[PDB]
Amino acid sequence: MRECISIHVGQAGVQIGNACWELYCLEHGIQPDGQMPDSFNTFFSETGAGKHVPRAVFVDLEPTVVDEVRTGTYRQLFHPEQLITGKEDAANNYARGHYTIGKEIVDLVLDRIRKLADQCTGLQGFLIFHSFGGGTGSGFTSLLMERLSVDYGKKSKLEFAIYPAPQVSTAVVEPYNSILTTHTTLEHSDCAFMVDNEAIYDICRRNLDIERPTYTNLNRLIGQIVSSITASLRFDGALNVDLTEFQTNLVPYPRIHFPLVTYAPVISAEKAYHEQLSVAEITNACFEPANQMVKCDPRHGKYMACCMLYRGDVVPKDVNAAIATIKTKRTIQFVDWCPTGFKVGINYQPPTVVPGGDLAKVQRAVCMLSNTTAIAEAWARLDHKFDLMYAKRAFVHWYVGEGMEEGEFSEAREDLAALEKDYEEVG
Amino acid sequence: REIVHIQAGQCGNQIGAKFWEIISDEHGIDATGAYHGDSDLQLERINVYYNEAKYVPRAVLVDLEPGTMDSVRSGPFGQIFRPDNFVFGQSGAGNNWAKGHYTEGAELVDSVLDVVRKEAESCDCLQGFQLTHSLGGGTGSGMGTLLISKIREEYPDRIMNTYSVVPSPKVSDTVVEPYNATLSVHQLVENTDETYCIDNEALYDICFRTLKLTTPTYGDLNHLVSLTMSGVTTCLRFPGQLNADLRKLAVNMVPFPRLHFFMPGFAPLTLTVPELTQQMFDAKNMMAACDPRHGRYLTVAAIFRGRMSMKEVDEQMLNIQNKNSSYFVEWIPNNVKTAVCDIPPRGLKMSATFIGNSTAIQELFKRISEQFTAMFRRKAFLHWYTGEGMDEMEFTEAESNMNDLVSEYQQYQEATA
Ligand SMILES: Nc1nc2c(ncn2[C@@H]2O[C@H](COP(=O)(O)OP(=O)(O)OP(=O)(O)O)[C@@H](O)[C@H]2O)c(=O)[nH]1
Ligand SMILES: Nc1nc2c(ncn2[C@@H]2O[C@H](COP(=O)(O)OP(=O)(O)OP(=O)(O)O)[C@@H](O)[C@H]2O)c(=O)[nH]1
Ligand SMILES: [Mg+2]
Repeated sequence: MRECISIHVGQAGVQIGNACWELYCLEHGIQPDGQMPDSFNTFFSETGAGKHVPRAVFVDLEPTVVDEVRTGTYRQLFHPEQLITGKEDAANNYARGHYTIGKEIVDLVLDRIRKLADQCTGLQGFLIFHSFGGGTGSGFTSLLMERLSVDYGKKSKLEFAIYPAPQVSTAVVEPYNSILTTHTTLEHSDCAFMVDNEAIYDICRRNLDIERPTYTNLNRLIGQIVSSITASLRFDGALNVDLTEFQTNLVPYPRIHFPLVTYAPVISAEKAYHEQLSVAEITNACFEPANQMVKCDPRHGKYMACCMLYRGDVVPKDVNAAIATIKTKRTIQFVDWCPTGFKVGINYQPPTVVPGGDLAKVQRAVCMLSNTTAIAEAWARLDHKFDLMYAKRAFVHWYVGEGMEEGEFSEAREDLAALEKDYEEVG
Repeated sequence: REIVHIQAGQCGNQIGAKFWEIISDEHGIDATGAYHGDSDLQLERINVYYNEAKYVPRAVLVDLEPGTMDSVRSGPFGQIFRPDNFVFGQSGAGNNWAKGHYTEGAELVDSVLDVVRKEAESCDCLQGFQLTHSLGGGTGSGMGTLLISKIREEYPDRIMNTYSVVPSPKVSDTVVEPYNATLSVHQLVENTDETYCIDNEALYDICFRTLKLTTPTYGDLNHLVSLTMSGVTTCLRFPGQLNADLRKLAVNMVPFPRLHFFMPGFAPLTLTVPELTQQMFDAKNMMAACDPRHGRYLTVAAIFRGRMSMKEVDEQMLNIQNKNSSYFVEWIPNNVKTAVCDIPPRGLKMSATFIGNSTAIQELFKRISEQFTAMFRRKAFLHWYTGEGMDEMEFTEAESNMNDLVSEYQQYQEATA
């Protein structure tokens, strides 16, 4: 029919996946054991016993977080052969994850996806969750991308990558792995939803008033945005029906496949007495730079495409009024040769949050996917850090001692340098 | 995952025994090996340094001089160690590197390597080894280097952490040691991935200038060394995200291989957070004798222990990085890493630990360099080694490599973006 596979790599990917699948089950009413008391069948496969199991592959080169999954309250929801561990990790090194450690485990991983796919008939592709600062989350993600493209060349693929941020950063070599994984992955992906940890951290500090947001809050919010993105795939919507329609509507050119994602509104649970924010107010909040998942200035860049995804008790006429109000502005600058409209898909299922988190349920909400040239600067900062290290050949021996050639770094840098040019080319 | 502890020589055995006693007190394991603490956090990562069968340390104890058996067996933790793991020779080395490296180390090295093999094959996954030894003597230094070389050629893919103490005249005032120190630093540069360069001069200075003591014996010095060892391994022993294991620690802290010598620091010395943050960077709190403001740090790991607010420590670490931004190299973005753990060390409520790869360490080697220049150019005690299967060429090449290391540290100190 229409089926999707979820792939989770590394610690960040696995924890985001925990949050996302927990929220999916809470939204669809699936009990933690998997027994449901179907348009959503795209993300869950049912068995003879009525047991709905996710099509999720939890991958890690070290077993700590996967074991955390196996001892959690969702232990019986996932199948034991769908969760893959290892005895040695990459130690924050893209070279170890991609070249050394990844060889011993990629075959088993691909076999597991093969068994998952033989239960599928209408696969559109994979939704890969991973990060940029990790050795596993970059190296094995890249190798899996390459092997899947070799194996599923017709099929589509998406990322939900995590942009490194200093406050929660763990390694000093994060720009190295980010540049390496981007250079190798740019060819085998259709649409990447980068998320900046500094943006989420700031939202939790400001909107949610959390003094020290730990990883739990970050993954909960990221699950909210990811679920809001995939609702069209899971709730039988009128737009973005399959994974190909994403890249058709948001990625008009091969290289530039990096949309900017915005979620509104964000209200702390302790502010439960909040009055319901109107459609106009949240529509305005969409374009406020203080509520974006990647830190950049869309005001200072030129758009390429844009789409709205509403949720809740939302009436189309008020949506059209808000769109008309926003359109007659000088702050929105599309290019001079492309459809200067908003592909507005409207959903009516109410927004629902995790019972227990610091977010409060809001009767209506909205997400905004805008492919623009602003996010370009979000790349440049990374390159800056890269330019500060490879010039002195700092830390390069750790990579070269695990099966990587030194000049590759330069190539990778050059690639994103070229990427940057494309951003000014369209702008 | 597991770490196979190794200690050699009198100093190595003493500091290792102190390390084991302190971490056993922290982890709630009694002197008989059983657990009697009252936290879940203590057992989350207890397999790293212990074996369950009661908990048994994963240690091998080596000393050519055979008396130190009973001393080790007379400590508060003398019966927990595996009796086979004691690998002691018959005769002492007499503070000669060549004696412990060519004529008498070469006999007991086989048995100690076999014991190491037996300990390593019992682990599902191994991070690496930690050698607590001494660079001034002839048993710790020469034997330590020989075992490091043998293990590195036998386990090419294991991280070889070590702890080394550089001797000072203010502690012993013996004259032959700098030859052993130079010959050992040669192997440490060549065949090691990270090193916590402890200085006896620094410990004497802290004990005298600060603690207001006559600073006798090895009790207080080993107490301070034990505290620092507990602080530095706090991240590996307890659950956390910064430097979860030895390889992640080395990747985080060591750029430019052969430049992996670290300046430890601990506080308080035996109370609000801001004074902890100010003191832990201060020159009065370095176990390697130098001024950290005389050099530029390349990498820094700061570990806080106790109950404290995270926002305050983050603010103060940001403030320190901002104020002293002259001393932090600008070509390593975000080179200061920060970890906070809940369990304080035994007897202390609020504690701070610092590990810094800094260029200031260069002046330490220069110091040792001059001491070597004070004797090698005078042909002092040369035949003591030439009669033991040693050649002057090794002395010359060790001097050259140490001088090249000094030059490297100076070059990376002077470099700019
Ligand atoms: N959203 C989110 N990001 C995280 C989380 N944990 C870590 N990160 C980010 O991920 C980065 C590290 O990447 P990881 O994927 O965790 O690295 P890894 O999977 O352990 O790969 P190896 O280190 O080689 O084992 C860190 O710098 C964090 O910024 C999390 O729980 N949620
Ligand atoms: N701080 C401190 N230093 C020590 C201790 N034990 C030995 N040392 C130092 O070690 C030096 C003596 O040489 P060692 O390295 O101990 O040699 P050894 O371990 O006794 O073995 P041999 O070389 O055979 O004598 C002295 O200068 C001391 O400063 C100790 O317990 N604490
Ligand atoms: Mg990991």
